[PDB]
Amino acid sequence: LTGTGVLTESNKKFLPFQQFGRDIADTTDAVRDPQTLEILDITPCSFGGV
Amino acid sequence: YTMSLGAENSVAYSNNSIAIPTNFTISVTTEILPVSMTKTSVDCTMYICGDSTECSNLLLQYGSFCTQLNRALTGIAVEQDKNTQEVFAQVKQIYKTPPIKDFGGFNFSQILPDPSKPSKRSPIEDLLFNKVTNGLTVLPPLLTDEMIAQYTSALLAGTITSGWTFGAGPALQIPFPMQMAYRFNGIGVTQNVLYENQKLIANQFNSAIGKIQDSLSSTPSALGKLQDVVNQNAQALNTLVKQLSSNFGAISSVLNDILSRLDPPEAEVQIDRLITGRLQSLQTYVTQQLIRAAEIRASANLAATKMSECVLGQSKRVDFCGKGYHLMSFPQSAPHGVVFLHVTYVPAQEKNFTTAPAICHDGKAHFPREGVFVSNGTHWFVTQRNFYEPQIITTDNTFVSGNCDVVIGIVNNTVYDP
Amino acid sequence: SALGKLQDVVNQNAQALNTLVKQLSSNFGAISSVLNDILSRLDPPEAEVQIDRLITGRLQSLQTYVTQQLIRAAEIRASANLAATKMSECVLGQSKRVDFCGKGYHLMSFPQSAPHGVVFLHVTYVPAQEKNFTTAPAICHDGKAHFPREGVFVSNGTHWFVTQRNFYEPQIITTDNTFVSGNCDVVIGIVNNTVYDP
Amino acid sequence: TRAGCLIGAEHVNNSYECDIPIGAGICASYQSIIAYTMSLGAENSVAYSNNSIAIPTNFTISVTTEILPVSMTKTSVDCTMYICG
Ligand SMILES: *[C@@H]1O[C@H](CO)[C@@H](O[C@@H]2O[C@H](CO)[C@@H](O)[C@H](O)[C@H]2NC(C)=O)[C@H](O)[C@H]1NC(C)=O
Ligand SMILES: *[C@@H]1O[C@H](CO)[C@@H](O[C@@H]2O[C@H](CO)[C@@H](O)[C@H](O)[C@H]2NC(C)=O)[C@H](O)[C@H]1NC(C)=O
Ligand SMILES: *[C@@H]1O[C@H](CO)[C@@H](O[C@@H]2O[C@H](CO)[C@@H](O)[C@H](O)[C@H]2NC(C)=O)[C@H](O)[C@H]1NC(C)=O
Ligand SMILES: *[C@@H]1O[C@H](CO)[C@@H](O[C@@H]2O[C@H](CO)[C@@H](O)[C@H](O)[C@H]2NC(C)=O)[C@H](O)[C@H]1NC(C)=O
Ligand SMILES: *[C@@H]1O[C@H](CO)[C@@H](O[C@@H]2O[C@H](CO)[C@@H](O)[C@H](O)[C@H]2NC(C)=O)[C@H](O)[C@H]1NC(C)=O
Ligand SMILES: *[C@@H]1O[C@H](CO)[C@@H](O[C@@H]2O[C@H](CO)[C@@H](O)[C@H](O)[C@H]2NC(C)=O)[C@H](O)[C@H]1NC(C)=O
Ligand SMILES: *[C@@H]1O[C@H](CO)[C@@H](O[C@@H]2O[C@H](CO)[C@@H](O)[C@H](O)[C@H]2NC(C)=O)[C@H](O)[C@H]1NC(C)=O
Ligand SMILES: *[C@@H]1O[C@H](CO)[C@@H](O[C@@H]2O[C@H](CO)[C@@H](O)[C@H](O)[C@H]2NC(C)=O)[C@H](O)[C@H]1NC(C)=O
Ligand SMILES: *[C@@H]1O[C@H](CO)[C@@H](O[C@@H]2O[C@H](CO)[C@@H](O)[C@H](O)[C@H]2NC(C)=O)[C@H](O)[C@H]1NC(C)=O
Ligand SMILES: *[C@@H]1O[C@H](CO)[C@@H](O)[C@H](O)[C@H]1NC(C)=O
Ligand SMILES: *[C@@H]1O[C@H](CO)[C@@H](O)[C@H](O)[C@H]1NC(C)=O
Ligand SMILES: *[C@@H]1O[C@H](CO)[C@@H](O)[C@H](O)[C@H]1NC(C)=O
Repeated sequence: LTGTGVLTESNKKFLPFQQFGRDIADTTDAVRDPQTLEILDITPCSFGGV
Repeated sequence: YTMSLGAENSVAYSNNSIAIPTNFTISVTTEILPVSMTKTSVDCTMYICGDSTECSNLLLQYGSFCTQLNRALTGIAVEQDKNTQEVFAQVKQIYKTPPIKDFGGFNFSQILPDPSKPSKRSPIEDLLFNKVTNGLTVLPPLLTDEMIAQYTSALLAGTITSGWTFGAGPALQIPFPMQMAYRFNGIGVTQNVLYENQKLIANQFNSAIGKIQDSLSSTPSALGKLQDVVNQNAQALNTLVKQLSSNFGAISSVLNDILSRLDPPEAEVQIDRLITGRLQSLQTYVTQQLIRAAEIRASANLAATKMSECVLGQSKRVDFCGKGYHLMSFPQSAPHGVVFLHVTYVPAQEKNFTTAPAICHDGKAHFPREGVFVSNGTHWFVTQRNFYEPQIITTDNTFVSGNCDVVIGIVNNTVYDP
Repeated sequence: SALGKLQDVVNQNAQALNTLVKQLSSNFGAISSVLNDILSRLDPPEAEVQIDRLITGRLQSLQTYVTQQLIRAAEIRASANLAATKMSECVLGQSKRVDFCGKGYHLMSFPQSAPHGVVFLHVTYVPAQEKNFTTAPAICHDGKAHFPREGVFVSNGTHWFVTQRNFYEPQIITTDNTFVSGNCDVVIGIVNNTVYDP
Repeated sequence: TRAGCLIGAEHVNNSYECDIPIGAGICASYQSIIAYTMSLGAENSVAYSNNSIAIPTNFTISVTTEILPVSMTKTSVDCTMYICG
């Protein structure tokens, strides 16, 4: 699962069978690192209009 | 079942009977009008393609579609601010109420701003604000909710302290039981009726304002017109998001999977399918947003008309400013909307009387100058049309035109001479 | 920037035409945006595909242009219905509607033709040079309450008069311009003053 | 600002009318480029009391302009010639 984002620490406690996380709008906002079983929030980079 | 339109009401019509009201109800009704929407802006290039440079290189083959979508959304976004500007910014003077709230028994605490609240909103406006709950950006509105509340506070202070004079020029102060009497004369009821029954009218007005607050606090579907606009905008944005998960006939909905699994000659075809699907989705979204923007602009033009004609003046238009004879109206800010509290006069406790078009006296026909001839069975009086106030038929309230041989239904009665 | 509303419509229509003309320069994924180049370079089995791509791109552009043209036509029709209402109610009559025919008390209006538009010159009456007076709802005289027929009781400090509401014109409080209803015990704020009898 | 970061405009504590809208109550104007919270109106306190009235002693005949668009340019597009020539 690839993408671009800011990977921060997450307070969402996954169940052990779950790997990725989705919001209402079906966008991956939470993920589990495969090396160390920790949960990371994926905040989209700060795009803006100039 | 087969539905029923209404209860039958056979009006007791005859050629010489009239019904005259003997009492009145000061009725306050709510009217909720949407003004603006959420200002949404979509980066078309990022929505179709994200950060894929091959996708943007293929998207440049389609020309200036993204420029047209961005310009249409920019036009909608500035149209919402123009709508709010036309609705609420109808005064260039920020009026305040006096610190002493001596309005002859009339209570405006539920509609005036609360100093204890940090948002400086009225209790009704506070309840209204409590009852409303990938390249996408939401532009903030130009007027904040505090400044819209300040505009409504200025309008309320102007219409309380100065009448309709502030809407036509400089604000000329006038006592509120005099303003009310002027409004009574606008609907054709004499000033004396207001002055004699001023305590009852103030009590009815305060009771109606409290019933408005109770009805807003007790009905979940009161603010459904604003909630429908909010739900439509959120559901359209959610549908535009969910259209990204569709492959539109390609092997995958992800551009990175296509660019990593295929060489560019076939990835160009798959990305082209995804581009035309996402472009069709974005064009559909922008078209329905333009249609909803036209609808919201029509509603905001209506709201500006009601602001000008019901709040800044007294309107003779039937059912434009509430049900009944319109007395005044009060504006209240709402999330993306305006709530008009229409204070109207409803006649009540009507009574039958025997009526005649003219009075025959000394071979002359007498017609009422402003009222109507009524009879309780034995004696004839003249009264104003919207309230029972019997007076002796004199030459001061009647006028003479012709003899008694022409008017059909003329009756014989004496006409007093002062 | 006085005539910006008409110039906005003119600029939007000219910009829509310029965008529609500019959309012919795009190939929409084909080898060229020129139809003659495709028809002179390729056999009809593959020129059919290239021309099909150009056709669907140009048809999408034309349908888009017609869609915003219909939306702008609806907006201009609403504005023209408003302008016809203003022509009927402000020019052909005197309107009681507040701020429908200008700021202030509306007197009359003049229509003027404009390129793709109309300009209404609203002649209105604005009150000015206001003055404080001490006012009362009624005059108590001979145990009777007197109320103004059309005006308002004012006082300059010592003497009471009745005047019309939108212009200061003090007149002696008489029976000709007042009417009697009830006694003085009911009306809150009634004051004592004589009422002249002609 | 709540609209975003504004670089190149000097924020001032004075309130003026909105010249160029920025958003969230912020507007920009040229006088250098300044950014400010826009004023809604001049503040007027109405001298209300329960027995005083204000009566006009004069008037102004005021003529104002109202510009309303009526029609557009009637454009027709030959669909076959536009797509195909
Ligand atoms: C005025 O008089 C008419 C007729 O006397 C009243 O109409 C009647 O009302 C009763 C009670 O509702 C009905 O049962 C009759 O059928 C009505 N008659 C007709 C011909 O309609 C009327 O109620 C009176 N108005 C008031 C205010 O008392
Ligand atoms: C006109 O209607 C009002 C109410 O709308 C009447 O006031 C009520 O009078 C009764 C008896 O006098 C009281 O018990 C109520 O408390 C009053 N209500 C209010 C809100 O004050 C009034 O009496 C009616 N007048 C006439 C002449 O019918
Ligand atoms: C105007 O109305 C308000 C609310 O309708 C009145 O405030 C109430 O006052 C009573 C007694 O003072 C309290 O028990 C209530 O809790 C108050 N309600 C609220 C919402 O604060 C007020 O007294 C009325 N009169 C004036 C002159 O303001
Ligand atoms: C119709 O109204 C008149 C005046 O309001 C009534 O006449 C009065 O009736 C009372 C009741 O007996 C007498 O005390 C008064 O002296 C009467 N005044 C005059 C000038 O005669 C009359 O009774 C009413 N008729 C009906 C049928 O209600
Ligand atoms: C109302 O008054 C007129 C005039 O006083 C009455 O007309 C008279 O009627 C009688 C008999 O009907 C005639 O003999 C007279 O010649 C009439 N005089 C005139 C001048 O026309 C009329 O009858 C009265 N109506 C009622 C209902 O009493
Ligand atoms: C209020 O207006 C009345 C009428 O204009 C003033 O009464 C007149 O005042 C002048 C100047 O003192 C006298 O010459 C007249 O004789 C007065 N007329 C009468 C009928 O008394 C009155 O002075 C004004 N009061 C104030 C405070 O300006
Ligand atoms: C207005 O005039 C009335 C009547 O002339 C005054 O009422 C009288 O007041 C005195 C003293 O307060 C009492 O002794 C009388 O009994 C009252 N008579 C009546 C009929 O009420 C009233 O005080 C005057 N008001 C002003 C402000 O001058
Ligand atoms: C009418 O009288 C009131 C109070 O006597 C005047 O209001 C005052 O006006 C001055 C001058 O601008 C201010 O400094 C005060 O703050 C005002 N007082 C209040 C309570 O607002 C008012 O100007 C007078 N109107 C006219 C036309 O002279
Ligand atoms: C009402 O206002 C008008 C102006 O709007 C005043 O007319 C001016 O009066 C001064 C002094 O008499 C002259 O110098 C000006 O030339 C006049 N202007 C015009 C356009 O005629 C008028 O005097 C005011 N009247 C009152 C009673 O205040
Ligand atoms: C995988 O390797 C990491 C390396 O730090 C180790 O910490 C972890 O215990 C290993 N096992 C699992 C199941 O993650
Ligand atoms: C009203 O109708 C009655 C019959 O119901 C009739 O006798 C009378 O003349 C009529 N009056 C008028 C003015 O038409
Ligand atoms: C107006 O208020 C004063 C107190 O400020 C009071 O004495 C007077 O009776 C009031 N008049 C009316 C008509 O309410």
